[PDB]
Amino acid sequence: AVTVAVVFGSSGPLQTQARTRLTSQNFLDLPLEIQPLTVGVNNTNPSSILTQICGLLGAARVHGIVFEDNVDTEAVAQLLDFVSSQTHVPILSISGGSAVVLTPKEPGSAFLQLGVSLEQQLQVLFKVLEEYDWSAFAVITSLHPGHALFLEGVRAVADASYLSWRLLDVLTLELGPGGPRARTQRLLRQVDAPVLVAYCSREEAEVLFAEAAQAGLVGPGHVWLVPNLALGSTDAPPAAFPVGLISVVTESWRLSLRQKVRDGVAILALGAHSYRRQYGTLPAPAGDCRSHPGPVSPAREAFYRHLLNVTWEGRDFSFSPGGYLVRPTMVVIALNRHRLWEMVGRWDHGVLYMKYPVWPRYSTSLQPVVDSRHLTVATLEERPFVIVESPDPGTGGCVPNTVPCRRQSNHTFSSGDLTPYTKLCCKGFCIDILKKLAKVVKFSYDLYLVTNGKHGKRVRGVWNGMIGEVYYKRADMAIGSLTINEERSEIIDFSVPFVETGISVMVSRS
Amino acid sequence: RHLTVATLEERPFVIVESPDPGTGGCVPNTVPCRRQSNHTFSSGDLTPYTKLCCKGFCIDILKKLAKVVKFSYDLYLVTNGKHGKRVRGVWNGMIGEVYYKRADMAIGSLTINEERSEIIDFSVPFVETGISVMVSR
Amino acid sequence: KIVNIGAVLSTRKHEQMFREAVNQANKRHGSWKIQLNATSVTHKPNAIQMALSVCEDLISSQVYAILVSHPPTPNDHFTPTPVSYTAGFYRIPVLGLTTRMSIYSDKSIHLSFLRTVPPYSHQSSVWFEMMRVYNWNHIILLVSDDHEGRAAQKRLETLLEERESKAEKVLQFDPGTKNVTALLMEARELEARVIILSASEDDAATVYRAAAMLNMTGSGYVWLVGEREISGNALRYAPDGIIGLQLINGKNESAHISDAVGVVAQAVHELLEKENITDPPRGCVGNTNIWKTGPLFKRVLMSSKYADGVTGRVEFNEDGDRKFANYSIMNLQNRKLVQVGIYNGTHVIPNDRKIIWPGGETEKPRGYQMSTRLKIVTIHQEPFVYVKPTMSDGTCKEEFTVNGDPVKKVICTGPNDTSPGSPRHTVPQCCYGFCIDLLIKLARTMNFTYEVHLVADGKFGTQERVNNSNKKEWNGMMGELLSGQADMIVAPLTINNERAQYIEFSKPFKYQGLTILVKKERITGINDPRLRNPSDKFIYATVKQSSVDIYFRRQVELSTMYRHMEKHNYESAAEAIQAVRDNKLHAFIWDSAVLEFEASQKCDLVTTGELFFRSGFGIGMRKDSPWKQNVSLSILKSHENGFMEDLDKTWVR
Ligand SMILES: *[C@@H]1O[C@H](CO)[C@@H](O[C@@H]2O[C@H](CO)[C@@H](O[C@H]3O[C@H](CO)[C@@H](O)[C@H](O)[C@@H]3O)[C@H](O)[C@H]2NC(C)=O)[C@H](O)[C@H]1NC(C)=O
Ligand SMILES: *[C@@H]1O[C@H](CO)[C@@H](O[C@@H]2O[C@H](CO)[C@@H](O[C@H]3O[C@H](CO)[C@@H](O)[C@H](O)[C@@H]3O)[C@H](O)[C@H]2NC(C)=O)[C@H](O)[C@H]1NC(C)=O
Ligand SMILES: COC(=O)c1ccc([C@@H]2C(C(C)=O)=C(O)C(=O)N2CCc2c(C)[nH]c3ccccc23)cc1
Ligand SMILES: *[C@@H]1O[C@H](CO)[C@@H](O[C@@H]2O[C@H](CO)[C@@H](O)[C@H](O)[C@H]2NC(C)=O)[C@H](O)[C@H]1NC(C)=O
Ligand SMILES: *[C@@H]1O[C@H](CO)[C@@H](O[C@@H]2O[C@H](CO)[C@@H](O)[C@H](O)[C@H]2NC(C)=O)[C@H](O)[C@H]1NC(C)=O
Ligand SMILES: *[C@@H]1O[C@H](CO)[C@@H](O[C@@H]2O[C@H](CO)[C@@H](O)[C@H](O)[C@H]2NC(C)=O)[C@H](O)[C@H]1NC(C)=O
Ligand SMILES: *[C@@H]1O[C@H](CO)[C@@H](O[C@@H]2O[C@H](CO)[C@@H](O)[C@H](O)[C@H]2NC(C)=O)[C@H](O)[C@H]1NC(C)=O
Ligand SMILES: *[C@@H]1O[C@H](CO)[C@@H](O[C@@H]2O[C@H](CO)[C@@H](O)[C@H](O)[C@H]2NC(C)=O)[C@H](O)[C@H]1NC(C)=O
Ligand SMILES: *[C@@H]1O[C@H](CO)[C@@H](O)[C@H](O)[C@H]1NC(C)=O
Ligand SMILES: *[C@@H]1O[C@H](CO)[C@@H](O)[C@H](O)[C@H]1NC(C)=O
Ligand SMILES: *[C@@H]1O[C@H](CO)[C@@H](O)[C@H](O)[C@H]1NC(C)=O
Ligand SMILES: *[C@@H]1O[C@H](CO)[C@@H](O)[C@H](O)[C@H]1NC(C)=O
Ligand SMILES: *[C@@H]1O[C@H](CO)[C@@H](O)[C@H](O)[C@H]1NC(C)=O
Ligand SMILES: *[C@@H]1O[C@H](CO)[C@@H](O)[C@H](O)[C@H]1NC(C)=O
Ligand SMILES: *[C@@H]1O[C@H](CO)[C@@H](O)[C@H](O)[C@H]1NC(C)=O
Ligand SMILES: N[C@@H](CCC(=O)O)C(=O)O
Repeated sequence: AVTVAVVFGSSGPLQTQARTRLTSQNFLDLPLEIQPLTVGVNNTNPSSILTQICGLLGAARVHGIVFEDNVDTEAVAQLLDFVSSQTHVPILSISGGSAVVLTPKEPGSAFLQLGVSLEQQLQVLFKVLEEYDWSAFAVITSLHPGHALFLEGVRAVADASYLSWRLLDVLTLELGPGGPRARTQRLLRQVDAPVLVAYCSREEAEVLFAEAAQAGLVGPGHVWLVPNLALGSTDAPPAAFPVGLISVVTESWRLSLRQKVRDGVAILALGAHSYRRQYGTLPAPAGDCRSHPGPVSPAREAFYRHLLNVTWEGRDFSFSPGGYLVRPTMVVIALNRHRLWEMVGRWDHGVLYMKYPVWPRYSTSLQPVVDSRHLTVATLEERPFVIVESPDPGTGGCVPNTVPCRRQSNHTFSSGDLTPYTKLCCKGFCIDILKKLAKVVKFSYDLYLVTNGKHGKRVRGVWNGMIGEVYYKRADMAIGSLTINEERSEIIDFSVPFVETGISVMVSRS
Repeated sequence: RHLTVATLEERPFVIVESPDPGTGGCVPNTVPCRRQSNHTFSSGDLTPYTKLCCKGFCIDILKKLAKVVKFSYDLYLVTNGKHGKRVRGVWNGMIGEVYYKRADMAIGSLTINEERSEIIDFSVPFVETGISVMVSR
Repeated sequence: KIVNIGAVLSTRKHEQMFREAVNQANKRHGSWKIQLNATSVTHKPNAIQMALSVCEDLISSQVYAILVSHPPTPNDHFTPTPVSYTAGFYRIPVLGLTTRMSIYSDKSIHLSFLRTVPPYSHQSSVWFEMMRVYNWNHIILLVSDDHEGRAAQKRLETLLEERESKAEKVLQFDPGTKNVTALLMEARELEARVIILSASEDDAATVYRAAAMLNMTGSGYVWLVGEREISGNALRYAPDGIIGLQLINGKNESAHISDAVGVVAQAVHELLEKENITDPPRGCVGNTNIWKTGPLFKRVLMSSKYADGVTGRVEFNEDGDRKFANYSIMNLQNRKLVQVGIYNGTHVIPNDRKIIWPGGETEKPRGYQMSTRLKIVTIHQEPFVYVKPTMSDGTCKEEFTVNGDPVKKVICTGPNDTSPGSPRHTVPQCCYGFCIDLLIKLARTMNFTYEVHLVADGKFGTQERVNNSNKKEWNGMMGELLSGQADMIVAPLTINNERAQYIEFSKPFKYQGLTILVKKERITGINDPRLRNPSDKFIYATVKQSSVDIYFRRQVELSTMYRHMEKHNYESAAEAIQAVRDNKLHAFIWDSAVLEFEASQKCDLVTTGELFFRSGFGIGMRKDSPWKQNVSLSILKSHENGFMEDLDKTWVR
């Protein structure tokens, strides 16, 4: 019967405090039924935290501590780490604020944050970029403490990856209350990139997004990816956040506070169970705020070791030597049209699972129209000019210098009943021309093949093929072996001919 | 990041021209260069240094190197010797300029051999060459 | 407007010096109605009670900044941390006066922390300066595994990257562990003679005694250390002649107190001239918000040049560490720490006395000990390195040239035949040819003996990423040379950009290019329409993991040809040549010299097209090899007089 104490600080509604004392007889499922303790600090300041923890440790002999706090609190993690270093009690930080990973911990501490490192978030985000084939991106960082770690992480992840990443520019902006608003607008006016990866806190994120909207950096053709630091209180996002903003969180993001507390207490109880089963005795409780022993006892070091690797209800809570989570199930979320954070992708066992075959861009910032530098390009397969092939068996994706083209649904047989597309690799003369254009004119594109008709033909008044795709606004432009004639030019606008052609007759000489 | 480069005219590799007085400057693909002279032929302030324009194979190599390694440079020809020769223990030419710290580096029709490589550092040979005999038939 | 400052000091008399300094600052900077007040408390043993007293005594008042000193009793980072947390919650700047740990320079943990004395990591920078003064390039880095050692290693490596150099190797030993001799053994096997140590005093003593037992303190070795390793128990066991360094003031509490009060006073005056300064929280309890001015106060404090200090100019870098400090270089001569220089922030100037190096030498010792035994890896290439079985008695068959001169041969150790039929032992065989004669001349000229062996897997070398790997690694000869199995590559190794980043190349001993070999002359190089339009009818490939593979992989225009070649690449040059003669392979793309020799000697085959990748063969060595210059000079001399022409006539006509 281990004793586990739960500390609070999210405040909120007051009647929920009764729930806190109702936590006594509900852990009956876990082995070795736990003795819970409920204390809530309702101000969360260094003096209050120290006093509450001291009184806790001196009153009853507790085994572990579960701490939850508000999202926006910065320096609470350091205080908990210091307390664990002095009193040698294994703490567990759940919820937010104090679950932001504090990578260098005190040598004797047992903080054990229930969060994910910045490098792991960067790996998941770069996996998303690889999945959607976004090779060119620009990094925007604030002066927030830790931006150097962010830059080191993005460079490390980009270098240790297959695709030839094109980091267009890195600028260290300056956000904050009021501040020097100039020279950030000027810099945000020279950011030419289709994909932007930003690093900032919540308030700095709001300032940055207001500045970017003022600078025309939101809407279709711009994709923003941020780690969890920029988000705060996922339940209600600000009005400045653009739709389609992509972030990566842990699977417990949607869980309630009660479920998080249950998971943390379960981690402590399972660690105690494993330690008792392997040693034959319950772990010794923690000390006090009094004189600290100094050298770490072997019992405390062994209990910590058994507390690291714990699996519970399928999902594992293996903890790094640095105190954060290793190999957790990660959830890629994005802001939809309704301004709600919704799940888009999953990351289990190093394999991405995205729900969208092509990334939707339904932002409504088309007031300048020119802002949408993204194009939807239709095409077909003609052997010399457009060649399609199956993706590379090894790493999926596509072979170098080969644009990824998604065949237009399976509409050949799926009559508007199935969403997903089919990935293929497209190359050839027309595709090389399109790549050159992308670089010259500086636009982004979505290549997809045509399943209704081949090139274009008026069939009882309606057009099919690439001409039909362009005419009925399903595609911004169509490239391929599309001959210019008068009939087609009356309904669409052709470009300068880049390949001479005509009608020719072929015969067998033999 | 500013390198001082020494050179001299050799014809297939370094070609010097006078800029057109009508246009003032000189045509693109031709880097501005100067003579190796101080304020004694100036006779005041009429022309303190001869403003010429250099082009050729080695100048194209230098421009590519500047755009890749990302350095700035000027360019000045050599008037004391041509290529390098240890005269009574004193070096003249490009080897003399580089050895005596007057120029950061020297480019042109500069052959790599042991006597020069002892004194200064050489890059990788970017064009092969050697002793050859020419006869008329 | 009264401004209150706080301090945590040790002797309670340092509090009196603090009050005197604040009075001097309040008089020098016009008092008017600014009234810089000063309050102070003493350090407490229990850290939690120390933090609580920081809340109750200093944070309770309207403190603008807190100064923190270090008690005389050594406790390392334990003592200044609590303050840095409590003041860091509210973004109240805290200035450490004597703390040296590098953990306090990490602004993500200790948010509002500044210091008037640089951390131990900065001792790397002065070390770097010495490496420029005495031209030391090959160094060994012996850092402890604690965070301070990692910071020192990272700082030194970052400094070296700008110079674009590298440490020979880094040896991280666990703090407080005995018998690190095994690690030292590795340092003994390396060619570098310079050791740079970064560890605590007890670890320094352990390392010193272990190195003394292993004769690492003798002549030719150079030891570079910091102040932690030349004080206390470390100084007693320190070997004679080591070079350490000490900060000038360092432990002068009073000078740092005065300087910190001066900088704080200047910053406070500047801040009150800036308006919108709000007010400190006035109490930890109740207040749960940060001080709004805090970040602005810290920004003003960092951008300050107080050029009137007792300890010299007081300026801070991007993370609050004191920039441009003064160090004194100390040499252990006859068990006395004599001062033999001063590092004035940018240079080290020798002033008095004579440096006594660890072996008692009076002259600067070089940082390397180039060996005489050279392990040389080589490959089997037909005109350059013929490999033949040796006779039953274990010696090479005597053989004379067609001209009538003896053929020099060497005893190599190679893997007998391909892997399956091999008995998996390095059998001795006989190696001879162009490269072997070049190596013999080179060894005679440069005065070194050698032992020759063949490459284990018979590949020239390339970078490949095996699945589920954290990084790519070179294979073949390149991997053998980088890993340390070989000291020098004497083989037709092509010089290209990919290999040159990791490997030093000599001046080319043979200029050649790439060409195509065909049976019985109907291909116009790599511009031929059939080459750019692959089909099952026409098959062409090269040797796996060679320079040609690297060349074809790096070209986007040649990508389709690269795929077609990769689908049918061969294992070795001889196998591909035999396949071409056996009508199994249509075109073989390889080196100009080897292919031309094969076509000339074997007949029945012809080379087609012009050379499309002109390069040369060079002797490969490890980066920054001391004798790279000597090898290059010897090769240039051999080219100049007659030796390369003689070799060309003899071996590949
Ligand atoms: C820390 O450094 C301080 C200054 O660098 C130093 O204070 C100095 O103390 C010396 C004596 O130790 C004073 O010199 C006194 O005696 C000499 C010799 O007769 C006289 O010429 C002086 O007038 C004076 O009476 C200095 O005046 C004094 N300087 C200052 C500015 O304080 C501390 O002693 C050092 N603390 C250490 C080393 O622990
Ligand atoms: C590359 O070749 C260089 C020239 O042959 C050679 O420099 C020579 O090095 C030797 C040392 O082995 C010098 O000999 C002097 O030093 C030794 C030991 O200190 C003394 O015993 C001798 O009496 C003599 O004073 C030569 O003077 C020196 N030659 C020149 C011209 O400086 C390099 O060592 C070679 N590089 C290698 C081997 O890596
Ligand atoms: C989500 O979009 C992307 O990931 C992406 C990637 C590469 C490119 C093209 C390109 C090819 C082959 O398409 C290049 O080789 C290349 O260098 N590009 C950059 C064009 C571009 C610039 C310089 N700035 C931009 C600003 C907005 C949109 C595009 C650009 C365009 C878009
Ligand atoms: C969680 O990790 C601990 C620590 O390694 C494991 O405890 C070990 O258990 C094995 C028996 O299976 C013992 O031989 C080791 O001595 C134990 N280690 C220590 C440090 O005591 C524990 O088994 C792990 N839990 C699970 C479920 O695998
Ligand atoms: C000026 O500083 C002095 C300290 O020298 C402050 O006096 C202290 O006040 C606190 C709280 O009132 C007491 O606990 C201390 O005992 C006092 N110290 C001494 C030596 O008397 C004083 O409060 C400060 N004044 C202002 C306006 O901040
Ligand atoms: C510390 O390490 C050294 C080096 O590994 C140990 O010395 C070796 O010990 C092994 C026994 O395991 C024996 O082969 C010899 O006594 C030593 N061999 C060599 C090559 O040095 C030493 O035993 C370790 N422990 C100490 C010194 O207490
Ligand atoms: C390191 O020490 C030297 C003295 O050896 C300092 O140089 C003097 O500094 C004082 C202080 O301002 C000046 O008044 C002198 O004019 C300086 N003398 C010389 C010759 O420069 C030096 O300032 C110290 N380092 C730092 C960073 O202050
Ligand atoms: C070639 O190398 C050998 C051994 O490596 C040299 O022989 C000895 O080298 C040591 C090294 O200093 C000298 O102290 C000895 O005096 C040498 N032996 C003799 C008998 O002189 C040899 O001198 C080297 N040859 C050179 C440098 O020309
Ligand atoms: C809530 O905060 C107030 C401070 O206004 C404090 O007096 C009270 O004790 C706190 N409640 C609990 C349960 O600690
Ligand atoms: C098209 O794809 C869908 C999705 O896999 C599949 O169910 C359907 O059978 C396919 N139709 C074909 C191949 O005709
Ligand atoms: C200037 O150049 C002349 C050559 O015309 C030379 O004789 C003289 O020494 C030079 N004077 C300098 C470099 O001061
Ligand atoms: C160290 O030198 C001494 C000096 O005689 C020697 O006895 C000892 O064997 C040496 N240690 C080695 C070679 O490991
Ligand atoms: C100072 O504060 C006032 C009120 O808080 C504000 O109106 C004013 O703009 C501020 N001055 C600045 C930010 O320079
Ligand atoms: C080397 O391999 C050959 C096979 O061709 C074999 O005949 C010979 O005995 C081997 N040499 C050994 C095993 O020493
Ligand atoms: C990954 O590498 C291992 C190493 O042997 C191999 O067994 C496995 O099949 C590889 N997985 C692939 C190629 O998908
Ligand atoms: N470039 C040559 C000059 C002309 C020649 O010798 O061919 C040299 O190094 O001196």
